[PDB]
Amino acid sequence: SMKFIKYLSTAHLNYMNIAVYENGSKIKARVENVVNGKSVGARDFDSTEQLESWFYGLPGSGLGRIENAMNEISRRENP
Amino acid sequence: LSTASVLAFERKLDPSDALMSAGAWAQRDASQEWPAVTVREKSVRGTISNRLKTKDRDPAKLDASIQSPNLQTVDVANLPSDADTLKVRFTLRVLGGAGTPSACNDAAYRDKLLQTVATYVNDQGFAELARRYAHNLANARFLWRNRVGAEAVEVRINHIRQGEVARAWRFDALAIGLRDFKADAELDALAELIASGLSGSGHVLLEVVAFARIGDGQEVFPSQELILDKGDKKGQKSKTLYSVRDAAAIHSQKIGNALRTIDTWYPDEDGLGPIAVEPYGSVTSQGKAYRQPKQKLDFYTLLDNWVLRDEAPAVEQQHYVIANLIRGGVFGE
Amino acid sequence: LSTASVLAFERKLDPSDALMSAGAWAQRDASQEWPAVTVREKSVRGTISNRLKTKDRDPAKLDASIQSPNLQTVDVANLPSDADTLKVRFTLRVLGGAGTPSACNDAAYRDKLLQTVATYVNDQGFAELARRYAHNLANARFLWRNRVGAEAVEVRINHIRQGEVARAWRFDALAIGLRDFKADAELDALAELIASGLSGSGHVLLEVVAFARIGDGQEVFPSQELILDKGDKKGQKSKTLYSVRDAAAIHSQKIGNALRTIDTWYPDEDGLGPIAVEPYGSVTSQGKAYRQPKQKLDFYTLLDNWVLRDEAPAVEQQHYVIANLIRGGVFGE
Repeated sequence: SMKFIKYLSTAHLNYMNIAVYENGSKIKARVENVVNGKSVGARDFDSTEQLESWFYGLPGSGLGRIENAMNEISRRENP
Repeated sequence: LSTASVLAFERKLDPSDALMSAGAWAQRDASQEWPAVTVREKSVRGTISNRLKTKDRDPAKLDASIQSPNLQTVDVANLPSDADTLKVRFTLRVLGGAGTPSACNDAAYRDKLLQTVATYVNDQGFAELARRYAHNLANARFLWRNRVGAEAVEVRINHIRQGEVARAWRFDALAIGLRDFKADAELDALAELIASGLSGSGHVLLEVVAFARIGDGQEVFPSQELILDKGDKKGQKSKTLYSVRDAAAIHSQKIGNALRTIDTWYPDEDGLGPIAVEPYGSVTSQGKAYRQPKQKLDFYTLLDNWVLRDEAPAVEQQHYVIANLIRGGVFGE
Repeated sequence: LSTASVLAFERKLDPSDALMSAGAWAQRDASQEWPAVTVREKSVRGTISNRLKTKDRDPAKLDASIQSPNLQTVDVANLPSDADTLKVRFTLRVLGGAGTPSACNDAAYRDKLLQTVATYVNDQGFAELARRYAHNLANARFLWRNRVGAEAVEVRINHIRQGEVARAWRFDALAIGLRDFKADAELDALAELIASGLSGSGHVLLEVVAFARIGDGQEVFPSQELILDKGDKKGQKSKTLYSVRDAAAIHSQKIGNALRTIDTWYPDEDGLGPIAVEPYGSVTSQGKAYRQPKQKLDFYTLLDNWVLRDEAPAVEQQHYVIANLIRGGVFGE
């Protein structure tokens, strides 16, 4: 049960974007290929306010900022 | 007596990386100096027009996916806006004696293959295979997508002995057809020259110059550099073209594959045109498994039948086998 | 019969990149020498204009934002201060053979698609589609924002048979409408030239030149490039315009999009007008995808009905499917 909310950008980059799912009281951000749904990395979040404070805290402006977001999520999170 | 298991037939009729330049038609005669076509850069904003599911996908998700653009970045290459002719120049070593390999276990199989290749050199030197290679040189098979849409394609083929010329042919690739193979006196002469050049009679080195009116500013098609992209490292970039030192080039593999379209007797069809000559012979783009191994018409099982059981099908299948050994490759697993 | 897992179509009506240059009206007859419009660079200090979140609607936060710098650097392209018109030229190849895919797996789906496009062509030619493409050449759709607010626009189209021009046309892009499709003698002659080109019965090479009398020093609009404003040193220029050597250019795909703005039977309305031909036909610049696959007008739906099940749609949707095949694309799963 992961209800879709919105894509994180206005434009897709290379058929790649960040989808936003509501996973219970948490909230999900998956790096997905838009034509077939293959995820290449996700990260857990809880509130949309802190998610936007994290996203707008990234360096960049627009598609460069979501490039930074997909490079951040698309690496393996360290133990 | 069994046959050798580790075998390596080697490359023969090796072409060079074809370099592309650009100039004007009818001034192509005194042209050795044309500036190289180079790979430029541009950006693309497109929609999403690929097929989309109706199962396990939300309606809001596909509404948000179609209505949002795709901003990728691609490479292109064009002619200049005052130059309407794509010149393609490459060289072609013709070595000689593609029968024996240089990787053999069994000495009895190796000189047995020497016996049968000396038999084929004895009864008739390379004639119809040389016809088909000279005719693929005659039209513009090495111009892959550069061919279609052009109004005038010329092929000029010179031969090398020293710092001088030996023969200067001139082939009209529009007048010379694409599908039905014929023979003409210049084509007889070129097929005879490389017929000597195939049976180990010496050294033959050619260089081929092509020209094609397309129109000023139009798209040329150099080959595409590959990348894996399996999962991670998705990328902002797509369509990486192939280059050399500051020029747009075509791979040696694909111009050689353009030279190696010979087989008109593959068992699936015989009127659709020839296919590529290889063991388990089937073109990559179609994906249909032509030349199924469960018949006797491979290179694998047919060579195993032809070198042990000492029988033979009709002569065209032997032309296919001799084209397999001129091609090269691996025999056995 | 099942459709193939790999389909592909090369594009017809492929243009080149436009080349912009400026000069004077009533001198456009001798215009082979006009200097090209260059992309210069200026500095911009912005302002606070976007919608506030209403949690930041304080006095002190707005005053700090107004005291904050918003300095940027952008590209602009203007005419020279004595030039009042814009010359735009490009060439256009018309290939023909617009039913044959360039890649397919199923040999039965291939032949069924061939006789389906063949019985379309036998039922009616390319005359309506070429009429609409001759309209989008006649008016100045490829002048996207350059047309908007122009004194007078004029389009010259030549047919290039050899090194010498064979057939000429002279149009008026403002009197010829942007909203409907009409008939005229020179329009029907150009439409028959395009229709002969699309049916493989000739080689058509068209160069198109457009003149737009705007004003002295006004801002022309070359196509804009994709740049990723990431965290490099101090921020770079935030607006890159596409160019070539010493010339501001429009992309080829922007002109190709402006040629295929044909579709008037998306099921929403006739109040808007013609949109671009597209699978899941989507005007992304207004965020709405017309011709949704939830109705029965999607291109993949019409293809899978009219090729597999052999049920024909309305003639207007047949024009839509054949314009999609002329467009090219990556079709199949």
